[PDB]
Amino acid sequence: SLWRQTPDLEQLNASQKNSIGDLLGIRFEAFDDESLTASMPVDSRTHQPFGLLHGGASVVLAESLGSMASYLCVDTSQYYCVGLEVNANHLRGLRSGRVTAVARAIHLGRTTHVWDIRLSGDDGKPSCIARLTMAVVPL
Amino acid sequence: SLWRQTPDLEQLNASQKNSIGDLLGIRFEAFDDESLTASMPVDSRTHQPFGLLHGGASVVLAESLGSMASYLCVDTSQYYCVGLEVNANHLRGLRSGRVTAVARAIHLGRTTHVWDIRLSGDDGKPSCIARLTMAVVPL
Amino acid sequence: SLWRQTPDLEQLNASQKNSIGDLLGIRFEAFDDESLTASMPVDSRTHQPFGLLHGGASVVLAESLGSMASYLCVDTSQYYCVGLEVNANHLRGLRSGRVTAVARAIHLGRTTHVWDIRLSGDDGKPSCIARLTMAVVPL
Amino acid sequence: SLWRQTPDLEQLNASQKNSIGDLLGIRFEAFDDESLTASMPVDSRTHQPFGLLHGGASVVLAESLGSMASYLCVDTSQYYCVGLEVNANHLRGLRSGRVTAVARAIHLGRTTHVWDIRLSGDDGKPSCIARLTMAVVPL
Repeated sequence: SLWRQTPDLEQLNASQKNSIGDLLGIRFEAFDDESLTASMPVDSRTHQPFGLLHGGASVVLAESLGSMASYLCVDTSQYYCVGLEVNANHLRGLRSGRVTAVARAIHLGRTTHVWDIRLSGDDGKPSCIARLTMAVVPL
Repeated sequence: SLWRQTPDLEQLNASQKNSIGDLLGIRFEAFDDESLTASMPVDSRTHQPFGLLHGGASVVLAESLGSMASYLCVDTSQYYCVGLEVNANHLRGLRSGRVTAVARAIHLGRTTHVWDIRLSGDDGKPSCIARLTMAVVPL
Repeated sequence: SLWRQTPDLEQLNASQKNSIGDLLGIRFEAFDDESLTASMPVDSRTHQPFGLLHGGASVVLAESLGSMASYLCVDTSQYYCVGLEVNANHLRGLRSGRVTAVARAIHLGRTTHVWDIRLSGDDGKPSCIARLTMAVVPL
Repeated sequence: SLWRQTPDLEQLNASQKNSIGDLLGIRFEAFDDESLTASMPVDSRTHQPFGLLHGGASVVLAESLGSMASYLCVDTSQYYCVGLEVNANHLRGLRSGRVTAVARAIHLGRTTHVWDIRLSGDDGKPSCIARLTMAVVPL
């Protein structure tokens, strides 16, 4: 419904080769008509120095997810999307397991996209909430 | 002036072992009475899938830098600091070289710290601006 | 369910006397177990100079609504709540009618609250999305 | 220097007639080659119900100031500017006197502008910091 390109999880994951998403173990997990989901491990790759998930790593996940979502929503033969503004509240710390982000659209305009991204640890309790504004730019 | 613990760059860099900062090559570079500076490479470790610096990686740098700055400003025998809210505008893309962040204090309160963090590529032009709110929490 | 103090719309409205909410015609309209709703006129009181709803006025509505929601959730004999951080995306312009905001909780912690606030004009299309962080402060 | 149209404080003030800025007593006060300054009373017009400056009112001031700054920087025969994203940290409460905002440019791009807006009460201590993203839109 939301998507122009039907998401293919294998393809999404493969596109990350040689980029931070691959390095951090970000995995696109699921999608439906209204959302796209990706997860990331909470370990030494994503920890800050006191053994908690680094808040910036949560934002890497959010922006990876939202950027990919935007990519799937535009005519890629005429446009590309880059992040313009991002913000996040850090709600709960995580030490282990994985953190899962779900992206939903707030607004898909001609020049900007705004995504609502909700993160939670394996216990299912909200860990982070982010909002991401993407600029839509002519090729 | 700002600092409680005088920053020692060697020590800052070493504290990152086995955390994302180490993995991404974040390097604490300089400090003075009013600021703390760190840089990060722009390469396959920090790229998004189209060869640009991932916006989330800019935020990892900003939050690494600001969190460390907060750590240096509190009585660590009674308090620790965790990120509470972060936001950033993405101003210009970067493809190579390093991105350098400079953190300056907006407000150091008893329960929150607010940091102004300015990022730029090797050409010196502003690439990202972030603001980070840290919560100050009793041990 | 969310609430400690059961919302009473008359008191909420009456409490705005001699404050900006009264000046701008903010009206608390509705509530349920999970949300609180207020609306505001789009007119000369809330316009910017070009005849569109001022983006700051959208934020006054959001912050009025979320701050009141926080007040209804804390023990007011021991605590009061103040805005700590606010952010908003301006999605669509509005010229007339009313703008309606709905607040839902993202997280009610011991020291901070985070509210999701969605605004729309009379056509029902999203016009602004805000996120508000409140500090919970001992009297 | 920053400016395309040279700021004229009388016109800026006069232009607010029949809009929220006039209602709240926003006064454009000063400018130089790099900044624009406006102030606002802290009184019943701008209070929240507990007698503190409403955090949204701080944002009205910031967005009025930054939007006017954008208008003075674009070619107004081809473009107009609207708020796209705004965020603020509320640093200190204010009860009386005036709050003064100073706007400085972070980035004036072709399609977006980013403004740094610093607010303080009459004691000169930082009371709020805002960042505003404006969209540049063809007429």
